[PDB]
Amino acid sequence: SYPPHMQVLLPALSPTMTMGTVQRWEKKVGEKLSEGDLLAEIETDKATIGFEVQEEGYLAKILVPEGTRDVPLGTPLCIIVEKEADISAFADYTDLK
Amino acid sequence: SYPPHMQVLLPALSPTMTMGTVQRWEKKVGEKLSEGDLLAEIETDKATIGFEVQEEGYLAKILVPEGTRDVPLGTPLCIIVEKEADISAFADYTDLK
Amino acid sequence: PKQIERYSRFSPSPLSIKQFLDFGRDNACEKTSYMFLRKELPVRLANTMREVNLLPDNLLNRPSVGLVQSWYMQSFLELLEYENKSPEDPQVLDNFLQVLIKVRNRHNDVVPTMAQGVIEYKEKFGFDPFISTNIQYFLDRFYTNRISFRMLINQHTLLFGGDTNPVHPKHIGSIDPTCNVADVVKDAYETAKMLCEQYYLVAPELEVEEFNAKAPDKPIQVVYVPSHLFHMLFELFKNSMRATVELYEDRKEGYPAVKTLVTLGKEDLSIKISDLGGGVPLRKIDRLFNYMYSPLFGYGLPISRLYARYFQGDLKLYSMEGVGTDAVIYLKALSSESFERLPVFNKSAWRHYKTTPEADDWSNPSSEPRDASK
Amino acid sequence: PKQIERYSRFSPSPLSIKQFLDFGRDNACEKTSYMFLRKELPVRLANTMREVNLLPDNLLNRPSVGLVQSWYMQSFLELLEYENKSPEDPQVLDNFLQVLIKVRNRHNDVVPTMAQGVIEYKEKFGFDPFISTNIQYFLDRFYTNRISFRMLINQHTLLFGGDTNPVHPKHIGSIDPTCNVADVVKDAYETAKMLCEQYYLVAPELEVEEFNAKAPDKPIQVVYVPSHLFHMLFELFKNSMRATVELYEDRKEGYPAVKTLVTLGKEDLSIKISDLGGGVPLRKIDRLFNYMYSPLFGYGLPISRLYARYFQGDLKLYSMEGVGTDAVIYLKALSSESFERLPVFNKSAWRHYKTTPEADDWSNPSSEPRDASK
Ligand SMILES: Nc1ncnc2c1ncn2[C@@H]1O[C@H](COP(=O)(O)OP(=O)(O)O)[C@@H](O)[C@H]1O
Ligand SMILES: Nc1ncnc2c1ncn2[C@@H]1O[C@H](COP(=O)(O)OP(=O)(O)O)[C@@H](O)[C@H]1O
Ligand SMILES: [K+]
Ligand SMILES: [K+]
Ligand SMILES: [K+]
Ligand SMILES: [K+]
Ligand SMILES: [Mg+2]
Ligand SMILES: [Mg+2]
Repeated sequence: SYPPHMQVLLPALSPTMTMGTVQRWEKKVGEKLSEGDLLAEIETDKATIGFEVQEEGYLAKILVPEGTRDVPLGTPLCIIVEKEADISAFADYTDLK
Repeated sequence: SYPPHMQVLLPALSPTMTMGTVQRWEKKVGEKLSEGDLLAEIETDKATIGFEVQEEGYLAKILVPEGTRDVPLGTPLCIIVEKEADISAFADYTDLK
Repeated sequence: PKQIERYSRFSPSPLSIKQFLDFGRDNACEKTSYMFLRKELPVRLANTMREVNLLPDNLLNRPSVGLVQSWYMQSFLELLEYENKSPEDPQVLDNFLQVLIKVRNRHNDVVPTMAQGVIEYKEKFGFDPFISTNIQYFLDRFYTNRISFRMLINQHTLLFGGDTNPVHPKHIGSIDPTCNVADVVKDAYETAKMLCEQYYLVAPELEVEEFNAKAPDKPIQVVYVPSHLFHMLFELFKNSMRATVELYEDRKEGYPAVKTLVTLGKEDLSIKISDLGGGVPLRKIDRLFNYMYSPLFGYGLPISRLYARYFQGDLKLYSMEGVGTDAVIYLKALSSESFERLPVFNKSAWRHYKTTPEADDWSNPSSEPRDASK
Repeated sequence: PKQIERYSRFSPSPLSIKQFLDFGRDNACEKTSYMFLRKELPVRLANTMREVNLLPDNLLNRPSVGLVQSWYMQSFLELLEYENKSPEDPQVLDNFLQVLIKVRNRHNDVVPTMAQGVIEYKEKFGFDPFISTNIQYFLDRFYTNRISFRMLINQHTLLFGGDTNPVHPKHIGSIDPTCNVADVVKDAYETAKMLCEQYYLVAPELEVEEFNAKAPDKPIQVVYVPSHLFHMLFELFKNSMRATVELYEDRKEGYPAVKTLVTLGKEDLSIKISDLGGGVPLRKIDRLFNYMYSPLFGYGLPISRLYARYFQGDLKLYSMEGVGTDAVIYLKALSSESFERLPVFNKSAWRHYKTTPEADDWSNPSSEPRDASK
């Protein structure tokens, strides 16, 4: 079906946070992701937060475009793949061991 | 005999340089070396130069102690190894493919 | 420390003076404050604790540092009791308040204790450039968090401590909505003057000028925490007085005044303290803000500048070596623009602790340069 | 560009004013200067070229940038002819000199051409924070190297160009061993005054005070390049005059003077230009040194500060919003401490071009913060 991939879900980035605005993407589809790179600015009621990449790979697809307000906790924000060879498969929206 | 290793020779770090003083080591025996890390300050007549690691590995042994003046071009300055498992062999002073 | 990892990953919630003021004046709902603080305080502690863990081992090992860590741990754990305790119980509300008093007390010596630790470490392991800037980075962040911590606790205790006879009854917690800047300048001056007279048997006079561009004749007033502004002024006045009196102690000229200009524009409240204390060479200006380079502890200038930066202001020093020095405190004129500036633990912060020396970007001369004469 | 890689790996050799002076006064051996320059100039070019290659592609693509690169390449290659040509030939010596004239000429438009390039790039691709600071980093380094390049060439041409009628006969190349600071201040003032009067039909007066702590009555003199100091002063005077005259153009008060204090200590020569031109909010102070944020091109302030930093000095600005601004040039008092500060291409430099945005270290508020009132 699809090559091994991973969804990045919007976490509670502060203890009271129930939703966030995706203010800005800081990575492009195609770009390599290292652990701790800046991925997006997420804006709440309480803060503008630098959201960091937690697992390495490549940005396969962006699910939530820049400027989407009030995105709930848990919504898939983007799709990450292990190797760059796999990216083209995702312009279409468990060996991940 | 010895595990695969590499000698770091003192280059001409400026076009007129014939010798240099090893002012300060910036890496310890045991430490991992990445390409472009600061290895030593080398002082000439003309400048104090940050000498960078050109190949990655581990600092196996220091050949020229801190404070040695007028070390010629070409003198081995230190021994670098691929894996840290190999370091202990060098407290004693071509599969490097 | 799974709870610490988790809290350290949370982002702090920076508040504005406006919000503190709007909350205390117009709302002042204890429930609301509890729901905020029971969470925000452990977030802020955990962010710091994570950073203290990244310190060099030689410094982490100092009993003073270990003691600070365990104070913070104790506080963190005591506050975490409140995560599942309903506000709809006046009983919980009251105990939480007592907890705040207790952690404020426990934290009273944090600053000197930490200082002690880095002093122990410097004297025992020597002064090192790349590590120095690391400690600087750490202390700025650590002391700012401590300041913000005390800010939050004070607002809640002052607002709900149910005090019958408040020292400053027209204030909102510790915020003075009409802080007369010149009055705080005079008070800070007088208390420095006193300490300076005690030891040197003389002290320069203060002169104060104002220019309110906003409205040219009115006394300059700002919405602010007077104790913060006081601390900054006192520290600069003390430096100015020491330098002035030391310079003229063997002169016949008579002591020049210490001058203060307070100005108010559309964005900035600025306070410039000028002295003729002989100045400081440029090369040494930046070291004055180092904790570990360092009559009347080298912490006054870095801590003062942390107070200024804490509500989006700044503190800057400029000298003319041979004559004197200007020290300028910049504050935001508008409370709506005076947000807390809080250290966030993330990968950016971690990288600062994990960076090894790099080659200089820019050239450096030989310590024995070639003699061009022959 | 194997030759470029190699030269870019060489380290530049920073010279001091003392050395330039000792060489020109006491030595002045053309051979020596040739042996130095034939090598040092390609080293400095190659260090820069390597950095221009690391620019974002959208900027690298601009015809202006490509034109600069090929000027630099042309110069590099022309100088490399001299690596194997003996000094013991008065013939080589003379051609090398002509080569210097030629490359100086070829480089005359480098500054405007590069500026053009980044202007083209900004207007065509928009203004971006992480890229902005990158360009800033680049331009500081690139323009400083260009300055140092012109320094070296001028010394050699002025010393050996064999000029019969030198404009400044008591100078050593372009170095004045007894540069009277106030005279350069007055000259810079007068030429700004002229341009300001032309357009505004009025200009503030200059007032100049000196304090020579080194020796209290003597005119302040320094060993320096007068054209550099002139450039700095002229730029600040022009800013001060514009601000002063714009502020009072609708007032009845009468124009305040522009004041200059020149001071000399053990280490610092300091020059403070103060105006009452109404000042600038703190938030905007740092942008004044940006090239691409930016009557009478936003380059005057960044370039001026590059001239100051170039011999280990600095240029700093401090304002009180609502009243005015102090601009201070710091130079080294001692020529032995006035070393060139040159950009070195190495991994540290490369990292600056290869860095992607990181999360902020410190907190940022919401653009719509919660209303604490309700
Ligand atoms: N206005 C001033 N004039 C001259 N020197 C100053 C001035 N302010 C600060 N300094 C210098 O900077 C140093 C650091 O000051 P600070 O951090 O307050 O610590 P301390 O006052 O305990 O030394 C002082 O020791 C002094 O040498
Ligand atoms: N002394 C001063 N007083 C008020 N504003 C100033 C002063 N100096 C500089 N500025 C501000 O900083 C800006 C940048 O100056 P500069 O780099 O010289 O470029 P330009 O003069 O061409 O704008 C000016 O446009 C002005 O807004
Ligand atoms: K965090
Ligand atoms: K200090
Ligand atoms: K180099
Ligand atoms: K500018
Ligand atoms: Mg003090
Ligand atoms: Mg200008």
